[PDB]
Amino acid sequence: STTLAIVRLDPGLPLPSRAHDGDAGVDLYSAEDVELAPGRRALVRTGVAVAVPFGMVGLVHPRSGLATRVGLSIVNSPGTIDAGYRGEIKVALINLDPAAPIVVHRGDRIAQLLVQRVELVELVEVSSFDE
Amino acid sequence: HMSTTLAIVRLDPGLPLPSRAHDGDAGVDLYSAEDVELAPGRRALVRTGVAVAVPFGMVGLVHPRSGLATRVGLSIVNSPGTIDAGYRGEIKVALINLDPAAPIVVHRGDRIAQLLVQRVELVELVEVSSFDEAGLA
Amino acid sequence: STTLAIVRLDPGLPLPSRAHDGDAGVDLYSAEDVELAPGRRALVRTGVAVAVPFGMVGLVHPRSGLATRVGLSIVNSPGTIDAGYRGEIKVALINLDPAAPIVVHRGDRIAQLLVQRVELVELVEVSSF
Ligand SMILES: O=c1ccn([C@H]2CC(O)[C@@H](COP(=O)(O)OP(=O)(O)OP(=O)(O)O)O2)c(=O)[nH]1
Ligand SMILES: O=c1ccn([C@H]2CC(O)[C@@H](COP(=O)(O)OP(=O)(O)OP(=O)(O)O)O2)c(=O)[nH]1
Ligand SMILES: O=c1ccn([C@H]2CC(O)[C@@H](COP(=O)(O)OP(=O)(O)OP(=O)(O)O)O2)c(=O)[nH]1
Ligand SMILES: [Cr+3]
Ligand SMILES: [Cr+3]
Ligand SMILES: [Cr+3]
Repeated sequence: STTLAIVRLDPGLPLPSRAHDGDAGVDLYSAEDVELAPGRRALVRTGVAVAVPFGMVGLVHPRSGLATRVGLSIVNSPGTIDAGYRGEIKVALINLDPAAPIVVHRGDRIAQLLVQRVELVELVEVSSFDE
Repeated sequence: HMSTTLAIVRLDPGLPLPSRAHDGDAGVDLYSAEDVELAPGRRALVRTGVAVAVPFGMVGLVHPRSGLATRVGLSIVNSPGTIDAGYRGEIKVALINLDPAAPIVVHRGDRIAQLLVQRVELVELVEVSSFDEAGLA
Repeated sequence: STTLAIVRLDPGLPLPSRAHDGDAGVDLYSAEDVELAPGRRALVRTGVAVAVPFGMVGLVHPRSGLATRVGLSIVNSPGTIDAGYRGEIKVALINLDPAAPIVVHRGDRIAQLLVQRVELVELVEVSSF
């Protein structure tokens, strides 16, 4: 029941929002219009930056509707947004369809952002495991 | 440690009930209610014959099965599939054959993916003019 | 503060480490050299095995740099490391670029590992919703 500081690098876009209570993420908009040819990819700017709390992590997930209907996916899915990252959030989209192209319009919801805690583990090297 | 329960409805009473192979196993395997064949590069939305009630504050995640991933190149377009807490519909998996030549034959009753459940920070967005001005440089 | 036991099966690679305080994961290296032609995949060794605490889960995430740059992805992303597992972590790399083959050399960072709690939920069958 955390707050996430967000800066709208592109004031021309709506502020990402949680569709329904409980909804895992908030949809991210595309700041640009782009066409992905079958098999081709693209790094798309979302017009936003966020400040994920220390001990937490941002996760860029693909939208299931578009995923099925047009084969639109994310190459590095899940996208990993570190707590210290202050740059702009970009989504590496890819058209996984075999023959049809994917049209992306400035203003479309091209991904969803989730926020979860993360175990900042201290790795301790051992000679072997206990059995 | 001691968690909660997850209410599950077998929409298709012909498939087994998903379960946790081992105690510490992150998730439970989901079965395919249908027979499907994925030609190379082709995809499909396959039904799992189940619906769930992910508790408020938690999310359901649909991950691929490493085995089939390596052996035949089976993947899931929207991995990780996000199952929202308020969703009460049937879980479906967007299976895709990432292999270059060999089709992939899916049989009703096969384990096609696994489902994990985690808590999820239901963050409240707070727009700020800039990180510097907000003291977040 | 949670600690993660880890064995460098291949003593010739650096121990995986967290780039910055706050960074979600730690980059896992490649223990071998591999070239993936377009559309081709390969299960790569990392030269390490870990011991995910009971109640937690490991997760293998692709690195965004290479994904955008050369189209390098992970077939089963996110890779699930169960608490029970004690074998070598292997990554299922795949070349999603149309024409350019991908070259990986021993010592490269091919993936990042995350650890998170997981709800070991108890399934209960019910009649309806
Ligand atoms: O592997 C999946 C992913 C999603 N769903 C369902 C359940 C759920 O929460 C809803 C929507 O998924 P999502 O929010 O990812 O995709 P969307 O394209 O953004 O659609 P929606 O507009 O309904 O939010 O779709 C599944 O059955 N299986
Ligand atoms: O979909 C994404 C993925 C990552 N990032 C940013 C935020 C963040 O945490 C940082 C690095 O992501 P990552 O660790 O995946 O890529 P990398 O290639 O491993 O590089 P690095 O950690 O070296 O900066 O890059 C995005 O804006 N969008
Ligand atoms: O990116 C990955 C994913 C899995 N593994 C290993 C570790 C681990 O837990 C085991 C396989 O568990 P998993 O649920 O992924 O595979 P499965 O296909 O569902 O099969 P099962 O539990 O029968 O093995 O494989 C990796 O090394 N890398
Ligand atoms: Cr939604
Ligand atoms: Cr398993
Ligand atoms: Cr990093």
